Amino acid sequence: DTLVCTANRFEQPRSTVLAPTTVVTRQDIDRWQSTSVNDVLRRLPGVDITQNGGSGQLSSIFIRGTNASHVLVLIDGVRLNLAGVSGSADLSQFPIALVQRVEYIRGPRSAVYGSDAIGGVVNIITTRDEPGTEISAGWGSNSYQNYDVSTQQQLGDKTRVTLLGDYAHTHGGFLSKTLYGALEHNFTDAWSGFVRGYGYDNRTNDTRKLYSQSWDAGLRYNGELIKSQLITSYSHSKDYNYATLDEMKQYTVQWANNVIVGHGSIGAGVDWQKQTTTPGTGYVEDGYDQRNTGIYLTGLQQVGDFTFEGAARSDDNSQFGRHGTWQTSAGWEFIEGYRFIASYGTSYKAPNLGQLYGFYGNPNLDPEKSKQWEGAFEGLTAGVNWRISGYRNDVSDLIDYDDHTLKYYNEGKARIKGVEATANFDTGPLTHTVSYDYVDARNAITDTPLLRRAKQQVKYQLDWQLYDFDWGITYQYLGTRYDKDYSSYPYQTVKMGGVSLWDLAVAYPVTSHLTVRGKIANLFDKDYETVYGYQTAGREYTLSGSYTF
Ligand SMILES: CCCCCCCCOCCOCCOCCOCCO
Ligand SMILES: CCCCCCCCOCCOCCOCCOCCO
Ligand SMILES: CCCCCCCCOCCOCCOCCOCCO
Ligand SMILES: CCCCCCCCOCCOCCOCCOCCO
Ligand SMILES: CCCCCCCCOCCOCCOCCOCCO
Ligand SMILES: CCCCCCCCOCCOCCOCCOCCO
Ligand SMILES: CCCCCCCCOCCOCCOCCOCCO
Ligand SMILES: *SCC1=CC(C)(C)N(O)C1(C)C
Ligand SMILES: [Mg+2]
Ligand SMILES: [Mg+2]
Ligand SMILES: [Mg+2]
Ligand SMILES: [Mg+2]
Repeated sequence: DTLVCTANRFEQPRSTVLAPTTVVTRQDIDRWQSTSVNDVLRRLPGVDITQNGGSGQLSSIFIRGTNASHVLVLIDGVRLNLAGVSGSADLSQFPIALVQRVEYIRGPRSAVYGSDAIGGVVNIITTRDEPGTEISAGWGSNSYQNYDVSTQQQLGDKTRVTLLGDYAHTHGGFLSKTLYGALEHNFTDAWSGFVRGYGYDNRTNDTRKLYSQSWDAGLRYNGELIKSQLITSYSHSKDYNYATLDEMKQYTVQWANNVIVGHGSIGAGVDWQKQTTTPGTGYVEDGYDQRNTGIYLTGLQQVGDFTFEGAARSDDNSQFGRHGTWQTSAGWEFIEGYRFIASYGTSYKAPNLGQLYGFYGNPNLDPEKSKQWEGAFEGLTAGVNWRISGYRNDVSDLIDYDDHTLKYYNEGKARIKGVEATANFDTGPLTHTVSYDYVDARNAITDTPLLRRAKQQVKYQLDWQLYDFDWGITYQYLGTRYDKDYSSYPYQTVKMGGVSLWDLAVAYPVTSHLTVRGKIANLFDKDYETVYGYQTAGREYTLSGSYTF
């Protein structure tokens, strides 16, 4: 419903963000009965998730054809820690119980957040405003079991505590336990503070043990015209496979300001980040200490039928030095309800620890660089909200291994051309939400398709209510995809064919406190893989409930 904060770090109406923008709320996730973050994300425009099996296995996110490491995943506005040792976001381990909102903005945004924000940004928000206590649970195929307790209460005027415990367990598997607490205090009606803690202990079967904890603390000012935020953040994760141990601590501090001016806004902040890893983390001998500080400017202005939006950033990285990025967007509502939008942006990706200092390291690498153009038409027609975008993304200085000298070097190039189309509309009691993605992602030097990516995807959601039963059908076509066959050397490129997949979900309020839900995932039990060799789930049944007071 209308607001985002992820585009410039502060609240604005979505109609005011010129980049394509998806919002997923807790209500959606409960209806969809998602038992992981991937299942939430896989439903959205330009998202191509591949996974080495069912839930908990290593996964990669390809937003609009870009590399796994070319999406910025934020947790409550701060770069996901799990992402820091390898330089590529993998959310298979992150607990769905913590996801209260997802804001997903496509197109570049390094001009606000710095490194990784190339294909787009996915911000997972863990805060809810929803007082009262809840107990939920579920049971499903592969002996899935879930138990969950949460409460949000007032501790008098001005203060609130939120607490959550979640236990999720499956067999052949993947066990996950999660604890979250938060305190929110309002000093005046304009001034706020918060302290927020959470941690999860996961186990995945070769046997993996991931633990992570995050602590965030901040001050906010929310005036009639001025807005300010000061947030400090600390993450500690530890990742065992067995005796290999990857450990990282990530510290972040960021001060941002924004003022309403005219019909629009101007903003600015400063951003600092430190990452220390343990000796032997990322198959690198020594422990490292990496630092980054960035300063940026945002702006938004509406003049008559035109909207202009922009951001500009400079980052100083302890390893590669200085890199600047920028982006600008103009939109023209040429007739009421219809709008052309043109965007241009630059973005980048920092080298990772392995590329820099691993056995094959090159300590002098520069960032990977993206330039993107996009053009869109959006409209409201006869009750249909729609949008169609075409984009071009030239990526250069890709960090590639050279076999001859056994070192990483900047040299590869990629060209992505894509089309995004979306629509939502109702027909009597039925709500339809539909998207189509075309992605022609290639190596620009050799002109061959990049690997692991569906060239086409079609995604359709159908929701309705009949007798207090709330039903959701979800359909997805996963198009043809090229991959390597690793069972035989030299590794040949294989073609994986298109697949249709259907899910069926329902919910019923037994009483005003008690809702029961059931789901059949992959209803037609289709055999398929998103990584060659790795078998996905098959038809699965889940059954759950929630008791509120
Ligand atoms: C390739 C050319 C690069 C040129 C960069 C120019 C930067 C823009 O300068 C003009 C800024 O003017 C608009 C300011 O926006 C702030 C919004 O508030 C203004 C209220 O109407
Ligand atoms: C006082 C300037 C505040 C905004 C600067 C951030 C945007 C930097 O890139 C913009 C350069 O491209 C041309 C911009 O012209 C249109 C105005 O940009 C929208 C901000 O109102
Ligand atoms: C606040 C808005 C900032 C927008 C600025 C974007 C415009 C960038 O234009 C200059 C790009 O840099 C050119 C570098 O110089 C040419 C490279 O060749 C020199 C050899 O070292
Ligand atoms: C108030 C913060 C505004 C600072 C952000 C501006 C950075 C935008 O950089 C755009 C990239 O421009 C390319 C050229 O940058 C190279 C630096 O040149 C320095 C000496 O020429
Ligand atoms: C790719 C962008 C193309 C957008 C095409 C839209 C062109 C004009 O849109 C329709 C103009 O409005 C007519 C709407 O239908 C008649 C309703 O008239 C008002 C009701 O009294
Ligand atoms: C203005 C909205 C974009 C329209 C997209 C669909 C129309 C296709 O028209 C011709 C396509 O030309 C072939 C190239 O297709 C992929 C290009 O994607 C856009 C990047 O340049
Ligand atoms: C879609 C092209 C014509 C103008 C926009 C119509 C509204 C689109 O919304 C529905 C999107 O549904 C998927 C349609 O897929 C066909 C369009 O693909 C463009 C291929 O170049
Ligand atoms: S979208 C920015 C955002 C994330 C969260 C920390 C939940 N917030 O307080 C803001 C609005 C800074
Ligand atoms: Mg077990
Ligand atoms: Mg058991
Ligand atoms: Mg250099
Ligand atoms: Mg009652």
